[PDB]
Amino acid sequence: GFSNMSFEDFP
Amino acid sequence: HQWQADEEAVRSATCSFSVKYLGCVEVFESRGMQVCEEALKVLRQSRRRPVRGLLHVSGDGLRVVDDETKGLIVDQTIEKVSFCAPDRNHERGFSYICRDGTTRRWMCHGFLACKDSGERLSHAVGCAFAVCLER
Repeated sequence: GFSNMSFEDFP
Repeated sequence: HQWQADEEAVRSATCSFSVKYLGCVEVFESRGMQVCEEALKVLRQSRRRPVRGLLHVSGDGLRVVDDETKGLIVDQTIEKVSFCAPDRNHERGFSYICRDGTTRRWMCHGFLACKDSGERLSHAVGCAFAVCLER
């Protein structure tokens, strides 16, 4: 149960 | 041993192993980790045929180089996809979601570990992002 955090935050 | 090689693996461009990229399916959420536990099943139904490649969890995006064609199939990125998410069936299946911005809708891709261990790829990716935001 994980997920990336360095995302660019898409619209 | 394993972690002694996975530590610098993600830093390089290959921290995973053989995978089974089934393809890509459409979803309706893209706001949970359980959304992947369902998509993985959809691709297991039909249409989207699985592929035997080599997942390389790189700190600058994943890359699946086919081990029978070496033509590559997943040239996406970790910071490009919404967020990773495992499963609760046997920890032998993972998937990532990718909403609009390239698909004009919610599309989640699914795959499975051809190693069957839930550590050669799972924990590996869980450390990729931690290094992706090192700077």
